Amino acid sequence: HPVTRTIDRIESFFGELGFTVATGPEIEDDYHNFDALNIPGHHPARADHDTFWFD
Amino acid sequence: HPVTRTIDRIESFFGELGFTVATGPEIEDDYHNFDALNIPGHHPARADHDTFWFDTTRLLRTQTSGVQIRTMKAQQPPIRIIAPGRVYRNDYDQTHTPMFHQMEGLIVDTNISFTNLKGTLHDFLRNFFEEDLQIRFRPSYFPFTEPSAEVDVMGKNGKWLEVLGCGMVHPNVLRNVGIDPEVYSGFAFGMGMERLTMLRYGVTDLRSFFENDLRFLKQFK
Amino acid sequence: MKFSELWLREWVNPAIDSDALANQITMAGLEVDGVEPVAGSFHGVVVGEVVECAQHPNADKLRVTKVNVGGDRLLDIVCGAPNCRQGLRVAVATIGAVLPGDFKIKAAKLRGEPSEGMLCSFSELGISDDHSGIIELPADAPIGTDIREYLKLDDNTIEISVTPNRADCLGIIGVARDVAVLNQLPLVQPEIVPVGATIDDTLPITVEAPEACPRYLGRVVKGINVKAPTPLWMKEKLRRCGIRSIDAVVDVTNYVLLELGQPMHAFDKDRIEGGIVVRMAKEGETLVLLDGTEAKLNADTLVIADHNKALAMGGIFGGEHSGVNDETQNVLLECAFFSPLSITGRARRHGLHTDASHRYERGVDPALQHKAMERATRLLIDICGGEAGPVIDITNEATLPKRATITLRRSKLDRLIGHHIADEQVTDILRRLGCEVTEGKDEWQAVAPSWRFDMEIEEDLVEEVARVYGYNNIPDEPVQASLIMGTHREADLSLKRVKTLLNDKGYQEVITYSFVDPKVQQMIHPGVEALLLPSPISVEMSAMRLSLWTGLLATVVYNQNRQQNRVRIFESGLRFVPDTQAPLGIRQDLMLAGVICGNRYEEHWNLAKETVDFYDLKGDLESVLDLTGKLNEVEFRAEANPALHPGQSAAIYLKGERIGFVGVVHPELERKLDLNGRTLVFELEWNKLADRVVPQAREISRFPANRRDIAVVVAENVPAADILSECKKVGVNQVVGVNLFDVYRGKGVAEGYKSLAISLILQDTSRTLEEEEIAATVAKCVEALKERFQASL
Amino acid sequence: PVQASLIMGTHREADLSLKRVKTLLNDKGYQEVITYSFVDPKVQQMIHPGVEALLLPSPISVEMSAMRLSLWTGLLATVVYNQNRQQNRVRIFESGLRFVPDTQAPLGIRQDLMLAGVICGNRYEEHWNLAKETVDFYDLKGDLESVLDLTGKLNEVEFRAEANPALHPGQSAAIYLKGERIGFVGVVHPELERKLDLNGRTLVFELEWNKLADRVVPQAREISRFPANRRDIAVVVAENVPAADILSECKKVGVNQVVGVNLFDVYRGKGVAEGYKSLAISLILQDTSRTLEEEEIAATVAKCVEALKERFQASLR
Ligand SMILES: C[C@@H](CC1CCCCC1)NCc1ccccc1O
Ligand SMILES: [Mg+2]
Repeated sequence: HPVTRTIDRIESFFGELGFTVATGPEIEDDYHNFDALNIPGHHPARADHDTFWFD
Repeated sequence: HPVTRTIDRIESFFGELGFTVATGPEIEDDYHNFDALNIPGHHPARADHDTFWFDTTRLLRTQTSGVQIRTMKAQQPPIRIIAPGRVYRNDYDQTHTPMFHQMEGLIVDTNISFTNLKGTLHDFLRNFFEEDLQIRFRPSYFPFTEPSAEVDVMGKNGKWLEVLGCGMVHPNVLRNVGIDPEVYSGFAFGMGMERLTMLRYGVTDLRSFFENDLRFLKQFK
Repeated sequence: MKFSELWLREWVNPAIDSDALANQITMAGLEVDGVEPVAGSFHGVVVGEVVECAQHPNADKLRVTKVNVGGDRLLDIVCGAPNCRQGLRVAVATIGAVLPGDFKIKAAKLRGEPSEGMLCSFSELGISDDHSGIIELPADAPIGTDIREYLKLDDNTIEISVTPNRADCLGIIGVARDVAVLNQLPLVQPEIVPVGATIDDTLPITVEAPEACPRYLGRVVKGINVKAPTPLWMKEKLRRCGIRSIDAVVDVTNYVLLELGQPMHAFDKDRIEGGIVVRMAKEGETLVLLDGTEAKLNADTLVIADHNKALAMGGIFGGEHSGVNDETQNVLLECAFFSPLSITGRARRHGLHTDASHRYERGVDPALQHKAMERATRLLIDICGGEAGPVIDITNEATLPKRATITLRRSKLDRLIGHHIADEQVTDILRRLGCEVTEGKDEWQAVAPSWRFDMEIEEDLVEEVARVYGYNNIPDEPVQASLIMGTHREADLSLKRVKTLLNDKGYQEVITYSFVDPKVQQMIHPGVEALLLPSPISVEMSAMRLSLWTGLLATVVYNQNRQQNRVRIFESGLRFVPDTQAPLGIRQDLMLAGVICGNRYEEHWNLAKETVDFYDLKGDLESVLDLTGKLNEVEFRAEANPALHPGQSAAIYLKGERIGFVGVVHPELERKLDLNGRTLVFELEWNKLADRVVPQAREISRFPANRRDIAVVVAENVPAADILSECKKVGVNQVVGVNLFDVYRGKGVAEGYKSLAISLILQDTSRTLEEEEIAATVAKCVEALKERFQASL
Repeated sequence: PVQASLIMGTHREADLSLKRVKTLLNDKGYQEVITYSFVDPKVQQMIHPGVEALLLPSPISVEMSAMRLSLWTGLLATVVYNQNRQQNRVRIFESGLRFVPDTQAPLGIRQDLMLAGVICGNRYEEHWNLAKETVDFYDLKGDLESVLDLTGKLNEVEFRAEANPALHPGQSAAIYLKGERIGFVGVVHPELERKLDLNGRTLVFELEWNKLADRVVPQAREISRFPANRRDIAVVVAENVPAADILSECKKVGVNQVVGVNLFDVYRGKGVAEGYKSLAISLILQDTSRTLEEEEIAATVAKCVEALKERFQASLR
């Protein structure tokens, strides 16, 4: 896929500098997507991102 | 080929550290193979070197040093290259073939020390054999490095096994490629791919690598 | 370098066993290659004396013997050695002893006479290859004592590799001095007192080349017994260092070489005409060496000569005439320091390699000649008798090398090592090595000792400090450096990516030797001169390969000789083609080559056995070339090649440049190489396809496309790809796809003609097409095949 | 530029790169595809009926309101998309997460990385020397065996016939590695193929990636310098007896000498009773220390035939 070519190129650029690739789940909780990023519940980023919530 | 497996793993180990792969011709002149490495014409490790000569200047290289010398002459530090390739020596036994593969590394920067040589190669050996294995650094001699060292891995039979050679680049080598040894320093290393491949996968006869029996090669898919 | 561990322990005896001492020597930089026992394994052999010796009454060449071993009574021993006689001190393997090979000594009769043990040779004890007679011990040998204790047979010979920097470690003293430094022990040295002269005999010695010989020491010994036997203690130390005993005069000079590292030589003084002339040779001088052969010397070679003829090669080899012989009674001892640069290379020029040349070309201590001369003088007269004259000292202080004065900076030491070693430890290490050290502000000024030839610059002292402090006592630290990205090119095609595709098409990578057999390469590439090795490992590996086909075709024959008919392999590597316009007159191009043979697949329940053909390998090659994105610009033209089937071979062209070949191996070449069957090879110049096209997004039509099939009959010798290329080129932007799906020739088409069924796909990016413009375009395409080719049907 | 340390990090040779598997799939004629993680629950219900998927309250649309339970809804929508543009032959794969509601999983949803794909149409494009034949089950399995062979554990892979509502029950298999279920493969059920408006027979697969993200590190084995011997056997079994299990039993029974077991023919017709089949199997025998003679060769071949008798009630012909 064209975007896969882009990801692979960027990974090789930073891999030479010692950057390790890390991955994780796509359904996340409140803490890891916002709270731990200095984005409290009363912060507009929880709506400026226009997030898909399940609950 | 199992030797290719080994070369690829080592290139990925040092590629994450910013080491660039560089290749060059296998037939060289006595300058890039000896003189540039602080090996004069009267030096013992030259006539008594099991070298294949075509005439008084052209030879089959005994190391991949030609590309490393040319790279240093063409740019100032920082230098961070590894140089794989085939090399040639006259011996031929159960543990020696007239042709084999060598992986040589070179880094040149402002404050490169012997402590960096130990840590880098200790990291490499731990990754290559995938265990917290016993290694040791041992005094040795090469005309192109000072201090010089060989590193051994504790063999499975209780004896130390020489795995590679290394050292801090000799100031003469830096000088004749236009690098100031009072400002820059660096370490280099060299290792045989057949030896490391035998220890890694349990190959007991070095000649199997070049007989190319499809039953030997198919084990390494 | 071999040496005796016990002999080394006479100079330095650290409280540690043999395995650890040998490890310590290896960790000094003198890697031990082996440790071997001095004698075989046995017990029950003791010192005895031959009290009575008489003729064996029933065997002509045997003797019956009474032997005293310090027991209750004398032993009856039968001996057949020729040297057995009364009064001899011998090694006695008593009853119950076990000799090497589990050879138990039992009381028995030999030709009717009782024998309660046996008298031993060195060979029977596993000491040496000497089986000419029984061992003869010194007259004061202690009766009853274990010969293992008396002869010190619990000892090892240690073999070390000495790199050319450690010129000081080619003798007992030099190896022991380094071991003592590593153990922080002093060195115990023998008392070598000078031999006072009792006569005034000398001879004129003049040096014409004081640069090559800054110091020559001559000394005369009058009235020696060259037939005097070498004492057993000297024979053993020589043997345990790998040197066998020859005669007493050569044995003493070899002993001082082993002990002090100083080579020495003995001339027959009566065969010296006039005096000694230490000079360069004349261009073309002739000398008969000690091995009987003649040497034609050059003017750059130093010689020891007299007033008429040359006598020896200085510090390399002795001549046949002037050496010691059976009639010699007066000798001239030589003990010189030769300049390493004046000796190096001369021994190899004449195929020579001696203990003296090896040490002189690396560097012998220029403050060692006097002590070594006095050592040889006393040892010679104590063995062979005679009287010594005064020492003839010809020393040139101008050319005598000077000890180096080196400045070691704290900044350089900490920077190169990366670990701070205390000031007192640095100066202590340098002094124990023999340096005169004066401390300064963050600096050491060191004068290197006379024996070290590897102490010229600052880095040499860094290594000495580091190796004695301990490499493994230095910690690990990661490199600090800038995180700067390299320069990347998305247009680069990786060779590893190509190897992966070949793997995914059923190809196994092989690696073959770069020098091949010219007998078989001349079969594959006849007439093409290859670069030959003058000194190859064998004639079958003497020609640098002009292609990869010689190695690949030898590999399939190898595997086919081992019950494997189907082999599909590739290889990447350089070819070596003589080229006057290339660097070093030889062009080295990186090639990618391979070969397939046998059936397309292994035996399979749903696939039928079919032999591989040209379009199988071509399909794999098109998969490789498609990685560049330039497959549209590739041409397979039929072209002659002596190794290939003329009707099934093609040159590969990319943008009008020949980049490789492919085809079936010619059937006669298949015969000569003993190939099992049809074999197909290829080879590509790698750098010509290491570049690929970076994609650029083009607009896609949202309007449907139309397909029209045509059947064109053309001449049999017309390449179908040119017809397909004409439909794609002559057609405008309407036709977007041209594909061939059938090739017919037979009942329906004339002989020498073929029908090509081609599908033409038409489409426009802005509108939809109708039958009017569509049929007018396939009519335009088929009319283009009228003049350039033939009509349709 | 940043001034920092140069440390290698920890590598594992036993890892299997997902990018390496993608490269193999490309080299087998597959195009990579990336589809939306939320799909139309109507379509996904046709593929996984009765399975409740995690739904998005307030989605971008109703057709993108259900987290995908597999990658087949997006894949099958992609081939239909291309087939509406005059492209019958579609060979695509995708890697991505599946979302299966699970109370024992974090956040009540289990998120697994999957590798799925689908093929349809002719085996090849129109070619002057390649036969026009529609792709079948053993084409897709051949590509899957190519993928699984990169692990070095292909000798431990099993294709068991297993029912899946989306697949033809007679041409569908659950894939197992060392006894562990790793995926599913088969032709789409004709009723599901009639729905979605698929052009003809289509083959789908899906593999749980982390189950096969490991590969065997090679250990060199000695090669015999002595010649090998081939002995073929004809084995008649009931039709429902999987041929791979006869092969697996032969390899397991002859370990010391039998260095090769391969099926080269399977016959069911005139000469074999109806409901039965004959399997032609080649047994290659070799020893590292000697050449084998007819007595030992026959003994080992008989040992394998008796094991097939005990386990499968097979008969030799
Ligand atoms: C021959 C050198 C050539 C390089 C050395 C210094 C800089 C120029 C290139 N190979 C790397 C190497 C290093 C240490 C010990 C053995 C060894 O093989
Ligand atoms: Mg040194």
